[PDB]
This record gives sequence, C-alpha cells and structure tokens, in this order.
Amino acid sequence: NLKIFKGNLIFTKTSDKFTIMKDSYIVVIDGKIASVSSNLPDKYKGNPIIDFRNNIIIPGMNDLHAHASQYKNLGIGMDKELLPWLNNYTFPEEAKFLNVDYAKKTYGRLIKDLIKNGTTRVALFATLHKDSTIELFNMLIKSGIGAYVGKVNMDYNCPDYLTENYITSLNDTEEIILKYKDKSNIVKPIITPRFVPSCSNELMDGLGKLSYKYRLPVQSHLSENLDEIAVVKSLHKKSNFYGEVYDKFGLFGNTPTLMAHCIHSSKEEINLIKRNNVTIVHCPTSNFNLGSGMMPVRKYLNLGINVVLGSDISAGHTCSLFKVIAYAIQNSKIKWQESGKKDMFLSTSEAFYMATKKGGSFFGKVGSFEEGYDFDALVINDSNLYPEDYDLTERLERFIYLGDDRNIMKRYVCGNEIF
Amino acid sequence: NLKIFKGNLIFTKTSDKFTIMKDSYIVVIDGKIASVSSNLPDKYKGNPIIDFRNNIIIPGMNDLHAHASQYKNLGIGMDKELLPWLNNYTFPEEAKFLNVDYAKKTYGRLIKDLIKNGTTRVALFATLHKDSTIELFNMLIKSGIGAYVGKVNMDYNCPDYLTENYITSLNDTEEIILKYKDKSNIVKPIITPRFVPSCSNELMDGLGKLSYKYRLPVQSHLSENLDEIAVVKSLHKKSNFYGEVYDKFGLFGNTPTLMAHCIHSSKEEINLIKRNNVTIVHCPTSNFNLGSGMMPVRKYLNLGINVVLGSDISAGHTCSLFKVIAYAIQNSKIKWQESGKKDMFLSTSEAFYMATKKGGSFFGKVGSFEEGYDFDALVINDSNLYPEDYDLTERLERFIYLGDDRNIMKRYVCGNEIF
Ligand SMILES: Nc1nc2[nH]cnc2c(=O)[nH]1
Ligand SMILES: Nc1nc2[nH]cnc2c(=O)[nH]1
Ligand SMILES: [Fe+3]
Ligand SMILES: [Fe+3]
Repeated sequence: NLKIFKGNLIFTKTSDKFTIMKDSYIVVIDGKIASVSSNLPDKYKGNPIIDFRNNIIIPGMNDLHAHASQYKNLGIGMDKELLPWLNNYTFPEEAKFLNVDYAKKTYGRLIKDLIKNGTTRVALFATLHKDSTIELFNMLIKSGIGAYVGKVNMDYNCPDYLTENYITSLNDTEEIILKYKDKSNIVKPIITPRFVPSCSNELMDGLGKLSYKYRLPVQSHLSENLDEIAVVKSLHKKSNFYGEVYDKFGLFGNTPTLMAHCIHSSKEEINLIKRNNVTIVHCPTSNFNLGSGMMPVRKYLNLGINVVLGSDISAGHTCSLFKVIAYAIQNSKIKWQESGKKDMFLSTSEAFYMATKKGGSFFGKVGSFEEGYDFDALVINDSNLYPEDYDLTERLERFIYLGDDRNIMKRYVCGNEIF
Repeated sequence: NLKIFKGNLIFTKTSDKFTIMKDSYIVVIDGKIASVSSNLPDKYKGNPIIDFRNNIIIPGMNDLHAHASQYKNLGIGMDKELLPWLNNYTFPEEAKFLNVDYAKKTYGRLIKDLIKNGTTRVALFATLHKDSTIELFNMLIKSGIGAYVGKVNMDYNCPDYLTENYITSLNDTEEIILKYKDKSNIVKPIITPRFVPSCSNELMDGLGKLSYKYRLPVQSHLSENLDEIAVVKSLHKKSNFYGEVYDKFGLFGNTPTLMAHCIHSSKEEINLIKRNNVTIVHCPTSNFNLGSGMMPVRKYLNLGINVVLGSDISAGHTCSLFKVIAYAIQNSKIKWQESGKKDMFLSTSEAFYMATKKGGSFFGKVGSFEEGYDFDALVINDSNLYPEDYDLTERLERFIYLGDDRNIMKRYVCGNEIF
C-alpha cells in the first residue's frame, strides 16, 4: 500500500520556524511517511502521483480538548460564567444524550464538522452515558479520524437529571475500556473525571486505579474559573492548590495527562504540572467567551511546560483549530503588551506547532512531515485569496486569518482520505 | 419605484434588545422604508412580493473605520506594535498608491471584499495621494455602497516615499471636497488627518478650517498605542492629553467626528469625548493583532458615549463586521472579568446595535427597519447551520459566531441590490 503526494509542503519540525518545500513529494507506505523530498526518489518512479499542483499541504489539526456532547450549543448561550453556564445550557444539553438516537444524530453532525474543519485527531469529553459514548466510539472508528474518547465521570454535586453513582460509573468506565482498549489503533479510551468539584473521592480513587491498571491517559479541567477554584479548595480543605487533589489520586501525570485551560494556576500548581509532565490545553476562544481570563502562554513555555491547543467546543465557539491558532496568538499579544513587551507573543509557527507536531505527539508520531510519522494531512486550496501575490508562509497565515473550511480540499488520516 | 420584501426580520431599535418579526413585510419606496408589519396592507395586494421565506433579513453592516489602501496586508505583517508596524509594513504599502493602476487593482479587490462581507456603509482612510483617492471615490460611487472617503493628511515626520507638505495637502483636500461635496449622495468626503504624530500644527489648523468651512465630518486615531501617546505628549508638551490636541484645532466634535481605538484614554479625554459628542470607533480585532490593548467599552457606554465598530483592516484581519462584533463581545467579557464582574459585558444586541443602527446613524437614517430609513439590508441564508433547531435570535448569533460570507445571499443599499 503505497501512495505519493506532491505539492507545496508546510510544516513545523520545531516551534521556531516553518519548514517549506515547494513542489515536493511525500511517499506514504502503510499510512506512515517513508520519504519527504523535493525530488521523487528513483525507487518510487512508476507509481501514481497525486499531484496537488500549486495547492498547500499541511499536517492535520490536533484538537486536544472538546466536548463532543455540546455541539448543539455552538455559538449559543454564552451570557454566563463557567459554573452558572453549566447549569443553564450545558448540563441540560448533555442530559439529552440519555437517548442514544439523539446522540447518534448530534455526534454525527459533530464528526462531520470536525472533518470539515480539518481536525484529524481529537481528545473528546462525551457524557456520563455509557451507551451513547459507545456509539461515539463506533462512529469515530467508522469516520477514519483519530481520537481519545472519554465517558465522563461525574457523581458529586451534579443535577438530578445528570448525575451518576460512583459504583456504576466505575463499572461502566472499565466496561468501556475492555471493549475498546485493543479494538482500534487510533480511537482509544481516556480516563475522564469531569473535574474535582464533580467527583467524589470514591470515584477519583477508582479512576486512578483504572488508569494505572490499564495504563491509560487522563483528561480533565484545571483552574479555568475563579469561582470554580474557590469551590475546589472549599471541598478539599487539605489541598494547597487545584492540581494537588488530582495528583493525590494518581490522575496528574503518571500517564499522559491533559489538563484544560489552566488560566489562574498558582506557582506551585505550575511547578507540579511541569514536574509531573502534565500537558496544558490552551483554549483561548473558550477563555474569551466565558470570560474566564487570559492564559500566560509564554510564561508556561519559558518553564518548558507542554502546551497544546483545544477548541473546547460550546464554550469555545468553533471547531476550527485554525481559528483557535489565531485567537491564541491574539491572546498572547495582549499578554505581551501587559508585560511591557517582555513576554514575546506567539509567532505563527509556534501556534501552528502546538496545533500540529506538539498536539499530535499525544496521539503518537503525527503532526509533522518526517519519516515514520502517520500521514495526517490537509490540502489547502487558497485560490480565492490572491495567492499569486504572497509567498507560502504568508499564504498559510492568510488561510488562518482570512480562510475557512471552504479552502480545505482534502483530509487524510494515516494515509487514508477522509470524507 | 416600489418594492416589497418578506422574510424573518431581526433588528435593533435600541441596544438592549432585538426586535424580531417572523414572516413580516417591508415596503420600500424610492429606497426608504414605507412600512414594516407582520401583515401586508391591502393597498399592495397586486404588487409582487420578494419572498425570502425562512431566510433572515437584517440591516447592513456599517464599518466606521478601515484603511482601504491596506487591503493587501490582511492576515500578514502583524508582528509589530503600531509605530514600527507603520514604518515597516503600512507606509511602504501605502506608498505604492502613487501608481493609480495599483490603486485601481487593489481598491477593486477591497470593494468586492466589503460587499461580499455585507458592509453597506464604510468610513475609509485612503492614502495621501490625490489621484488614487479620487479613483476610490469613483469606484465606490460605481459600486453602489455608501461611504465616507478620506484622503490622508500626513506631513510631519513621515518617510520620504510617503510625505507631503501641508500647503499641497490642504490644496488637494479642498480640490477633492469641491469635486464630491454634491456629486454622490451616499459617497462623501471626510477630513482625515492621519493622527497627531504625523500632522503639523499648520496642517491640523488648516484641516479644522476646512471642516468648519464645508461643515464636514472628521475622522482620526486616538490613544491606541502607549508609545504613540508618549510621542504626542512629547510633541505637544503643553497638552494635558491626546484628545486635547485635536480639540485645539477644531478637529474634535465641532462636526460629527470619528476617533478610532481610544484604548488608553485618560479620565479627562473621556469626558471631553462625551462633552464634544465625539464618536469612538471600537476596533477590537486590530487591538488584539497589534497588541495595542483592550478598550473598556462598558466604562464608556455607562458615560453615554457614542460607540461604534470598525474593522480597521490590515491591523484588523477581517472585513467582516460580524467577526468584529464577536471580538468586541469577547473583549468585553475579559474586561468584565477583570472588573470583578462589575462592568457587564456586551450582549449580542448591544454589539449588533453598534454595527447597525448606531454606526448607521453616522451616515444618516440607516441601520434599522423603521419608517423613513434607507433600505440597507442583508439576506442571510443559514441553511448549513441546522436552523430548524434554533429560534431567530439563536440563528443570528450562530451566524455571527460560526457563519461567514457564504451565508450572505443578498445585500441592498438604499433599496438597490448590490452585486
Ligand atoms: N470548559 C468547560 N469546563 C468545564 N468544567 C466542567 N464542566 C465543563 C464544561 O462543560 N466545559
Ligand atoms: N490601526 C492603525 N492606527 C494608525 N494610526 C496611524 N496610522 C494607523 C494605521 O494605519 N492603523
Ligand atoms: Fe472544557
Ligand atoms: Fe486604524
């Protein structure tokens, strides 16, 4: 199974700069990149060449945080702060997933939107419902894209119409794990406690045991809202900071861990994140829409902390990680300005790096056009943006700032075209 | 000329709420709204009905600040704050408008982009060049959209490739004024000193005299960047604040005046703005892109200050005022958070109000569906956004957050369809 793609390649091997290869070739064998060069090796001559001409080829987007079950509230109900917000629109929407048919329907729309926007790998929070989450697993597997799917664990202080017993929660979680742990190579389970204020100690310890037992990655929320933070230290008077409680249960780095937002994290929480090698998911659109605050990304990057990007949909108003890239840069420009121009804002390559190679690394060797990497890619047709007047770097930047899904001509995950 | 439109009408008579009229009629005579009602009067029973069915009809977008000559820099060169950005990217690009053909080509692309995005009235900054600006006037008159066009006055501390002397600057400005202060009814001239840092006392004085003589509106920039502000106090050592400099020369409210950004305005400047009935043009996208800062919109609205929106293109990355609306709201949410939640963020209706009825009032009776107003409108087809699941308010919000020009099916200016 060999495929050869030709076009203008743009990717980031490192965060400081773009690697640009005009009219170059990418040879894919069994879904993985075997060769990337400006000249087609003779050992591959005679093979069909999928020539994308003057179009741009870039790696796919890797969204490390999105709530699949909140798709319907996209662009709606953003007049309340995190906690109040959940109670008014989010919980009522997620509760609807008790019905598997509603789930099939909504997740169907979600998946088509993700692919349409060029998201090739995504870390998703589903709902506490087992059957609907199982349906999401199957639909994702059928779609061809990669993903970490997490049945949501929430048994504490939740609404009567959207709550669960920790005993059932754990049994359902483990049941899901056993069913999908070895099924697909790109759609896998991930331990997903919603967050401290929603999980009892019983639940968290049980989830911690599951993560260890099955060597599974973890995902959850961290220091997104001030009131949220006050609730955590209130329920847990023995903790000095938010992330400490997760760590107490073995859900803070023992295995690859994703922590969303991390806007108001204290110095200690930051050090722990660094120490335990936790990955921070920067969700700028969500931070703006919910009025959560503005994350100091340069400060975290200076400390060597792993930072990726997430759409955090519903809270975040868009599935396009390209739009998330723009907002991350814009958010960083304000941090730069407030710091007296000391904390350099993000360059286009740095944010693009987060979206591709860095985020992709959570899923495996994906996110860059280098030998051995899965071929997750997008073909960008920017013919409506006067491309003739700009170099390749400017064209990618303009696609990011001025373009949209209309410019995405093709999607590939592990060498397979996704429709 | 009589025309009758039917569809779901959404507009804002006031900023606090939307007026929604499902399947209602708008009768237009000679370009102005004759009536707006759920039922069509018997008087027109024989007239054809332009039925837009389930589509949405909203007034056009009124962009109160954009640099027409910067169209080519959209999406690129945003890695520098104001001053160095001007010296390195903007001035060099504007210098090319010495060539009238480059101007016709570039301005042609601009106009198509504005119309495509639903901007029906726009306040534009051209370049200091007389011939190219005259061409812009002519092209806008041909296009059919409304606009205030301003040859840019800049004679102080400007590069050799982009400067003029105040005498010639004033002569060309008056030449243009006499040539267009009657020609078109919706495309008119506006006094345009670029801003204090590049305008001599002689120029500003001469411009204030022209403004008074021909009773013309004024448009400029105000307290957008800290270094810019520092330059003004340094050049005008006796001024108490930036805005005072413009007022000294009669360029601060004697006639309708537009002042863009107003991010770092002092308490005294703000009071002068309210006192002199000056209009603040909020340009959120630009403020993020150049790391200028974040404008405190609620603080100004609480003082009863006039506030409208501008794309500020090039600095701002998009001609879509719908995107600008989203950004203004998001920017306000962060200000709300930093104010301990005391200064409420903008509601969708408030920002929409700025873009329509308020911004429109600067051009005349435009921006709302009420008797007497010019019929500037857009027909939104949101069929790709699962409209069947949302009410009209939600549909509009979803168009603002998730939609784009592809949902803009038709646009009208003064009752005439614009292609
Ligand atoms: N962004 C976000 N944070 C959360 N914390 C708990 N629930 C949620 C949710 O649904 N969205
Ligand atoms: N945003 C912005 N501010 C300015 N101040 C002076 N010139 C400019 C310009 O071109 N853009
Ligand atoms: Fe989230
Ligand atoms: Fe400007």
